[PDB]
Amino acid sequence: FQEPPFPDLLPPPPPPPYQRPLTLVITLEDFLVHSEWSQKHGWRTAKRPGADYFLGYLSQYYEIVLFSSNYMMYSDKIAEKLDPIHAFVSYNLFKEHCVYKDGVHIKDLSKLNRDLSKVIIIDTDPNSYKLQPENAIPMEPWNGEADDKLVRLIPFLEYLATQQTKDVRPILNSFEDKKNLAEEFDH
Ligand SMILES: [Mg+2]
Repeated sequence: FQEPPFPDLLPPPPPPPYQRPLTLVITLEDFLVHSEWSQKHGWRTAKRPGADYFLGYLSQYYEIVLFSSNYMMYSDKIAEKLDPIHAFVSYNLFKEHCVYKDGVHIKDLSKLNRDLSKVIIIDTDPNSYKLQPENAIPMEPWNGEADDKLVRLIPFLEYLATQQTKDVRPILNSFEDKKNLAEEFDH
């Protein structure tokens, strides 16, 4: 284990040519997986349609940080079905790494030791990015039904990485509602 200082959560990015143009921070529950209890089956957990492709494909443009909103043991339990694909994640973070202020657990992007102009967070609770909403792409919580909402995020995210932009924050502010970002991306 080689890791961060003072008291930044991530070690420094590798130098070019290995550095990715951008850092993508994503949450775990109600985004990649969904867990539920029924009488017929146990506690079962499901992986979203396209999760494997999503992580594998975007890893070529992004340093992918899986920042769970859950404590680590619970996170590990419901993330089990992500095992064969999990190696494409660069770093793992958990609720233990959030900051507590105003009765809210916040993923404070400034503690990531990353240039904030080069960082995107996708999450299902706006409080998780309460300190840096200008970096955020909101998603409504996944309830377990098959969809392709995940994969449809890719063309815009792929666009950002292959377009030399020196800041990602003014571009997200150029949408007048980020909840329809994927299709608003259609001219
Ligand atoms: Mg799948």
